[PDB]
Amino acid sequence: IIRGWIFGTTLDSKTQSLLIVNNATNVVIKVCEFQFCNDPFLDVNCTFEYVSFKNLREFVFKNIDGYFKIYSKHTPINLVRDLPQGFSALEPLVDLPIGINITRFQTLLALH
Amino acid sequence: YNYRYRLFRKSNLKPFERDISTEIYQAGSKPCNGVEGFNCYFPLQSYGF
Ligand SMILES: *[C@@H]1O[C@H](CO)[C@@H](O[C@@H]2O[C@H](CO)[C@@H](O)[C@H](O)[C@H]2NC(C)=O)[C@H](O)[C@H]1NC(C)=O
Ligand SMILES: *[C@@H]1O[C@H](CO)[C@@H](O)[C@H](O)[C@H]1NC(C)=O
Ligand SMILES: *[C@@H]1O[C@H](CO)[C@@H](O)[C@H](O)[C@H]1NC(C)=O
Repeated sequence: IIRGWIFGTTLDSKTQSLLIVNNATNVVIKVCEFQFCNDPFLDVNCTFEYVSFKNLREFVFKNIDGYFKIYSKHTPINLVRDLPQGFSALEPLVDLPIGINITRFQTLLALH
Repeated sequence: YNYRYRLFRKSNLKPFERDISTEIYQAGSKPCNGVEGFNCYFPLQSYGF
């Protein structure tokens, strides 16, 4: 159900906003001056673009010196109720030279 | 007269940050709210080559 993220400052076409849209491991990434809808969902100056419970996915996102860094992990799990105890280490996926300020974010869901 | 820079910014640049924004800024106290004038000199100045 969970299929992307919005990152940026004003999130309202007055400036660039990092948009990630994903279907597990194929991805579109863009940073353009997007005008979103008021309730963001995926229906079941454009200066950068890039393209690539049973389960748990983990990520770390950090934005340093004009580069955006992503780390991840995938694993199956047994604790339906909550975030599981035990030890695991994420590994880097990508490092993007996007040159953008970020102070807000939001998750994107696939809806009917 | 085309080649361009922002004469002001309300926050200094982070290393390798970029900023396209066409805000007029407070060049003074008054919130000009889309007016250009005193308190609001629009920043995207250009060289005269
Ligand atoms: C990154 O974007 C934020 C806005 O989301 C900027 O923060 C504002 O900065 C001004 C001063 O220039 C303050 O008066 C506001 O109160 C700040 N707002 C927030 C939400 O913190 C921030 O300055 C930008 N960073 C850079 C380096 O330009
Ligand atoms: C992922 O979604 C995009 C449309 O948003 C599509 O172009 C792409 O082919 C899809 N890939 C997969 C693996 O479904
Ligand atoms: C890019 O900026 C110009 C003004 O410099 C503006 O006219 C144009 O519509 C912007 N492009 C997008 C995709 O918003």
